[PDB]
Amino acid sequence: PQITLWKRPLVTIKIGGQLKEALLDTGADDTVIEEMSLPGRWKPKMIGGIGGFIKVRQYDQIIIEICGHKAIGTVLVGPTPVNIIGRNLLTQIGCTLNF
Amino acid sequence: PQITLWKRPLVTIKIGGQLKEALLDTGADDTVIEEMSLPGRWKPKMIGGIGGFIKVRQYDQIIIEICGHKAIGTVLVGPTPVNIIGRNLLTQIGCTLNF
Ligand SMILES: CC(C)[C@H]1Cc2cc(F)ccc2S(=O)(=O)N(C[C@@H](O)[C@H](Cc2ccccc2)NC(=O)NC(C)(C)C)C1
Ligand SMILES: [Cl-]
Ligand SMILES: [Cl-]
Ligand SMILES: [Cl-]
Repeated sequence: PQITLWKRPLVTIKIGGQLKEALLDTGADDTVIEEMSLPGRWKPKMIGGIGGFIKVRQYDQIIIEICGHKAIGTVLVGPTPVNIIGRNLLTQIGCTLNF
Repeated sequence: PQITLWKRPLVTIKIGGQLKEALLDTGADDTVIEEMSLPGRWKPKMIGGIGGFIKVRQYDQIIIEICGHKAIGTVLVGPTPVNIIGRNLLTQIGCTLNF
């Protein structure tokens, strides 16, 4: 698909047996999701955005589905104001910027 | 161009006759640049991101070139960690997400 940028590029994702709305964010290095349970081991991490840093839990090797496209990667879980799909997963679905 | 996301989508921009590096950011509604001098009057604005908010100065109708593509629009100036080209200008240069 081709997604325009007149409004926020929000998509439905499937993660940890849940459906969530998330933002396709080329400015995010990492994928960051609001509080939820994920299986497996995790370690703490600090990530910095515009307003400073937040503490998140880092889960590795998590399968996500974005627009029928399956991918696997690290997912950070914490107090993000919006669920964000970052470059670590955008690359896996073959997402590019075009102009 | 077609830009992949294996690395940050950093491009050269020109604003006020000066070259700067900035991130093409589909997750940013607005364009935010680090402290610099711009002409005219400014209006107040708050930008909320991960970690909280920053207060910025809103300048309207500013000439800005992005990777050689000319745009004229709103530029926010403030204590952002990185120069960000948001959707307001990505639409002016005809940028889309594709997969
Ligand atoms: C709608 C919200 C999502 C957006 C809110 C937002 C809205 C705007 F109008 C302008 C900027 C921003 S932002 O910069 O706060 N940001 C865009 C993101 O792409 C940032 C850009 C960035 C990169 C590096 C340092 C500072 C900012 N990345 C970002 O937040 N990355 C992590 C991994 C922390 C999620 C989130
Ligand atoms: Cl990853
Ligand atoms: Cl590729
Ligand atoms: Cl604008």
